[PDB]
Amino acid sequence: GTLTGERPPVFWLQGQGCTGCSVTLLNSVHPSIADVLLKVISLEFHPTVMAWEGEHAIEHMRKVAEKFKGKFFLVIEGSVPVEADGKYCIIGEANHHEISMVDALKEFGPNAAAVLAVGTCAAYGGIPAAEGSETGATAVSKFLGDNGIKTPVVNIPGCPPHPDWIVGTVVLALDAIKKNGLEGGLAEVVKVLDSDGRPTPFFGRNIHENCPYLDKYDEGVMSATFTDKVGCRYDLGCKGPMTMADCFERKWNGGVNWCVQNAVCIGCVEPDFPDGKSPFYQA
Amino acid sequence: TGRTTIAIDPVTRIEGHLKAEVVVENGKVVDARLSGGMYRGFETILRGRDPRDASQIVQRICGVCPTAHSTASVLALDEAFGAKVPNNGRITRNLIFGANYLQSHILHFYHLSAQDFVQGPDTAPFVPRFPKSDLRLSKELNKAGVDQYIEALEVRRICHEMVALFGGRMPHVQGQVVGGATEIPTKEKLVEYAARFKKVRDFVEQKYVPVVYTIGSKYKDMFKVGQGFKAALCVGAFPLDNSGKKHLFMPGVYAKGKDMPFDPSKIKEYVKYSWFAEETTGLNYKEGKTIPAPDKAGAYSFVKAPRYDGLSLEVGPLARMWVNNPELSPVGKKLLKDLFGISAKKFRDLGEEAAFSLMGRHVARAEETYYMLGAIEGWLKEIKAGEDTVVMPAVPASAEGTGFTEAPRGSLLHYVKVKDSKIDNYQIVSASLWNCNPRDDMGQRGAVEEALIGIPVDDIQNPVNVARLIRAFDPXLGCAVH
Ligand code: SF4
Ligand code: SF4
Ligand code: SF4
Ligand code: FCO
Ligand SMILES: [Fe+2]
Ligand code: NI
Ligand SMILES: [S]
Repeated sequence: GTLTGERPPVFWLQGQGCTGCSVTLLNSVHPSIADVLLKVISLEFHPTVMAWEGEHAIEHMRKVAEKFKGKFFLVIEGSVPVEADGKYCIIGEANHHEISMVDALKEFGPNAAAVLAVGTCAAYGGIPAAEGSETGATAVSKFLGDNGIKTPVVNIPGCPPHPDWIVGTVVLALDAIKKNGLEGGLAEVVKVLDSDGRPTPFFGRNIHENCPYLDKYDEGVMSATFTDKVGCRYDLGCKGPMTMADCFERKWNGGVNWCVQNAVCIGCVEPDFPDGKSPFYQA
Repeated sequence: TGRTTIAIDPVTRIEGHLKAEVVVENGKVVDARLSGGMYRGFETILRGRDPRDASQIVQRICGVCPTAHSTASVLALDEAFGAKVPNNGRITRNLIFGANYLQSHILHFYHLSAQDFVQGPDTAPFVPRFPKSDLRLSKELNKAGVDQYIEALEVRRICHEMVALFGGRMPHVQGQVVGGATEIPTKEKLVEYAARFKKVRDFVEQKYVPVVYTIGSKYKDMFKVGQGFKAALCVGAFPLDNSGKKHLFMPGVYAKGKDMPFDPSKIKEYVKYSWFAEETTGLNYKEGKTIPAPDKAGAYSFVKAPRYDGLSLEVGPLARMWVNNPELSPVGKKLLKDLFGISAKKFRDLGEEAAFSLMGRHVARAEETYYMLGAIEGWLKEIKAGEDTVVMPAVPASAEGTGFTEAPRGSLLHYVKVKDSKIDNYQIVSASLWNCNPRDDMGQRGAVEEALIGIPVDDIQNPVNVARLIRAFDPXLGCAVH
């Protein structure tokens, strides 16, 4: 990219998020986050990092949204809570009117080129939707469908995702759009999503079948303490068998470690995370 | 001039969802209300689970400070399980968590706060902004701020590599569990941690600490506002031996000009002005309850109102530095003399008024970052490559435990009660809960609400100092509400 190249507008809305999906993106090695922001996208609204604030920030987003109707990308971090008329997530106030996450997704969702549901919360509901919750935390695709909003959704799950999955999905989409235009390009993206809406380049391979400890699993050699790095981690709770992600290759944080080497996989990219992956520390 | 009432929602360049509403009269804030507008309910989500799951689930309170929640949770679980963490595991935990102090403070100053004082480049997300943003730096010093913001993006990423070396990944570590740390440090990985640490040290010493004092010297008026109650809490953090009695930050309370001991039984959480059922007001965390009431009249936040023996206290780097009164960094001593005419040797030599101020909180955070370098260096000398870091304790049928630590933003505790081998109750009292809470049942304001009183608003169309004050506290509303 270049400082003077074409960069599409992006709005990043946080619902019931922890900001970990934003932070993981800040960890991108290549391109660096500075290069993403200055050379790849135009991040017009993001509550954690943007200069302006309050109603002025909301109105800026609304002005860009009008100028780029049908053409902006909407990132969602966190789930969308529907209980109590949306009151469990208020994201702003303008014109003396509070704006819930429900309101915001009904406003901007219909007018986005595509919605990127970043993280397991946005993609699938995640921890806010897990047993014992009471906010009506809802995944992006379900919320949009329930409200008759047909805008395409791409899921980029993980808790958090790896930055390369986020940036890489953006790059996949922008390449398809460069070759085919917006509608043709998004059709090419949809062709490479799995049944859970995830791009098969990053999510098309199973952890366990590619794991360096697979021989130990097959031999029945299981570590009995976390610090035994020779044996398989299955008896300690590893969910690699049930998990579709490329962590075994890509690893984490500049390649310095990954969950299975360090401890166990908890299945964080899967639609049933956390409840279907729990308990974490026994098979 | 008369009254103007100003609402800011969202307050940006913080973590999470915050509305601030201030009443301005004659150019000064005279009242304030803070609203945490997003709730998830971790304390109810956790019930019924295998207690060991907590040290993963709780991290999702916050992707900025997950290591703090991991730490509080594993300490609570260690106590409840009777797990005796090996010495080398204690040190490994300190290396995992300490690296995120560096990350979080650097993120806060540069990526959240610095735009309060520095004009970024002419493209989103650095524009548009207030037309009169009160950006006072020379072209050269402004450019240094921008250049350092950009460099800090790489430095904070390197800090997360440090976390992940023994923590597995970050955000959301895998490497802390009940019983210790899941990965023994190897000699080779300790070399890799130290090499990254050297780069972070050089940035902190040469760029970050100097820039905070230098920018502060162009905003000397910002040491004269934001005092609030001038009352602080520290609960202790980073154990230095296996006794549980010695910590890098030792506990204490400071209020009404007096140092006092910290007794956790004096914590109560009030809810009159919070969206929780009225019959849950006033509970200590060992008996805490979380019953949302989003339609309750008069309430304005999902943050509970914690009070310490009735006192409204603040937490964070200023609180810890004030309570513990360490020596100032060499470069801080020098720049205080050169740029401010102040001769100081220890933190309290700044005086109460300047320490408990908008800019004083930024200075305290920079000084604390420097202080953490020495702690991490010590742990790198103390750790033993190859020595076991974990025990594997059986889950108890019935137990309770509390973990106390200091997150980057301030005091954090987790309490767990286990019954029938499952979580019966789990209560969290977090840092930004202490800072960003609403009024208590007697109408006494939270710490940031009170610190807003007196903030200057000489231009109601560009009321920049309201959120500047808020950002000095490094709010994290995901943490505050959970
Ligand atoms: S997916 Fe995980 S890391 Fe991302 S917002 Fe949700 S809890 Fe946070
Ligand atoms: S460590 Fe986990 S992913 Fe690897 S072989 Fe064992 S069960 Fe499978
Ligand atoms: S190894 Fe498992 S828990 Fe770790 S990031 Fe990959 S999918 Fe998530
Ligand atoms: N630091 C941090 Fe997070 C907050 N506030 C916690 O605890
Ligand atoms: Fe709580
Ligand atoms: Ni936090
Ligand atoms: S943290």
